[PDB]
This record gives sequence, C-alpha cells and structure tokens, in this order.
Amino acid sequence: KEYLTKVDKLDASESLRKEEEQATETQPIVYGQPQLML
Amino acid sequence: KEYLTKVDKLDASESLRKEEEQATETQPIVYGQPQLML
Amino acid sequence: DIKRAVVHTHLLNPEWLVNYFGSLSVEDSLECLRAMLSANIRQNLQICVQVASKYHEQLSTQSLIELFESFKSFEGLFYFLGSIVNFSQDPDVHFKYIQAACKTGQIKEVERICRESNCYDPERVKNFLKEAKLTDQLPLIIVCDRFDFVHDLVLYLYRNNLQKYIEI
Repeated sequence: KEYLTKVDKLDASESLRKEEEQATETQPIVYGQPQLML
Repeated sequence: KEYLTKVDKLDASESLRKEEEQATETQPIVYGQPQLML
Repeated sequence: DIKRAVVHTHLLNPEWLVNYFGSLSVEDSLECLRAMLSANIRQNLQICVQVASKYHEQLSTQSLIELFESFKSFEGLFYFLGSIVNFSQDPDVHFKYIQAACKTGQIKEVERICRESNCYDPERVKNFLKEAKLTDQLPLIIVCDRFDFVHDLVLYLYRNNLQKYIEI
C-alpha cells in the first residue's frame, strides 16, 4: 500500500513533467525576442 | 530490494523537486526589478 | 482580421499606437488586447500595460483584468494597479492590488495604502496576509492597530514566533 502511495507520487511527478513539457513548448514564444535583431 | 532503492531515489528526486519549489518561491525576489517601474 | 499589429509593435512608435488604440475603440480594444496577450513576449509585455491604462477611465470592465491575471502576471498587474488604487473606492481592486504585491515582493508600498484607504474589509485582508507568509511581514502590526484588532495579532505572533515583531 505504501508502494502504491509512492506510485501515486510518481504520477504526480509525471504531471509535473507534463507541466515542464508545456513550459518547454511555451519556451520558443519567449525565445522570439525582437530585441535580438539589434 | 532494488525497487526499494529506486523508491529512495524517487524520494531524492522529490527532495530535488522541493528545492526547485523553494527556488520558485524565491523567484519573486528577482522578479521585483526596479527598472520595470519606468 | 485587421488585428495584426502584434508583429508590427516591435517597430512602430508606441505613442501613436496608444493614441490609435485609445480612439475609435467601439468594443474593439478588448480583442486587440486579447491578441496581444496571446503572444505576450517579455519585449511586448509592458506595452500591454501601457495601452491598458488609457481606457479604464471610461470602462473598467472586470473581464480584461480577469483575462490578464490568467497568465503569470509577475509585475504587470501590479504596475497597472499602482495607478488605480488612488481615485477609487472598490475593495476588490485593493484586494487584487495586495495579491499582486504578494506575487512579487513590493510590500513596502502596501502599508501606506492600508493607513490611507479606509474603504475595504480588513478581515479578508488579514486572512490573506496570514495565508501568504512573507516571512518578514510587518504591515499586519500596522493594519491591526489601524483597525483595532491587536488582541488576536498578539496571539498569532505568540503562536508562530516572537522575536522582533512586538518589539519593533
């Protein structure tokens, strides 16, 4: 049962990894700085 | 036994995630840039 | 689809852009601001706040600020509401300003409006202050004395920790 709780914590970690993947997908929006053309 | 070792590694990863959460909570200190008030 | 200035903003002068967005805005500036926020890069982030504080005097709709706060809004909302606390009597505006000041640390500017403004409910304010621990919070020892609620503040301090708060 404690191992299943650890599996639930691993699922929460996978949700955090999905949030990190969303952040990575949004990264090219911030990378497009118009000030880099100077 | 190897799975318990992997659970200990996952707990270390959760400690690293807690450190990242502390870094995120400290990020508002850097966010307070005085040049953004211009 | 005439809303295409999101890409031309990096080259056009912001003065005449704000002047064009202020006028001829028959329920049209909202869609332009939504399109600007859909591609809110760090470079064109402050311009979304500059244009935002021109039409609020005519129609301060809550939908705009609700769509704005949907993003990260590190200090854009705080910089916007910095000029809205004055000449206003709404408690929710002050509460959202306190939330924005708690998003990024600018708490030194909140202890003044708590003494100046007197048109808000201090209960929710002190609840939000006790919720978001600043770890260096001392506007509470000011607002509690302003509204005469130190009988529970002393208890809360003795509960959490008592080092310099009561002394200072």
